[PDB]
Amino acid sequence: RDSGTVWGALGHGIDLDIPNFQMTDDIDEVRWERGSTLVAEFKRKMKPFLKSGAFEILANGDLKIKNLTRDDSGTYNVTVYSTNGTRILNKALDLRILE
Ligand SMILES: [Ca+2]
Repeated sequence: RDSGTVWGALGHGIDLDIPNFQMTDDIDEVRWERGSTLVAEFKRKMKPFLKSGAFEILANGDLKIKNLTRDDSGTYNVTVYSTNGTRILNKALDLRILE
């Protein structure tokens, strides 16, 4: 029920902040999924998945957008997993991009 909302502008930056989360050693897999597509998935076993240069996984397991766009407007979902491969934190935020 407590997802979250954010306001941004197309063509401008924006960082998707995960509520109550800390990308520390305890965190092994941080996936940034949106709808039926991937945006940025970081796995302790290196070899992550960056949708494109338009994104950058911050040091705190955050999402750094280069230039907002239509496809960027919507609800984002983060699934944080531990080193043991278990579910840690599952969040959902609302990223509204003003055109
Ligand atoms: Ca952040």
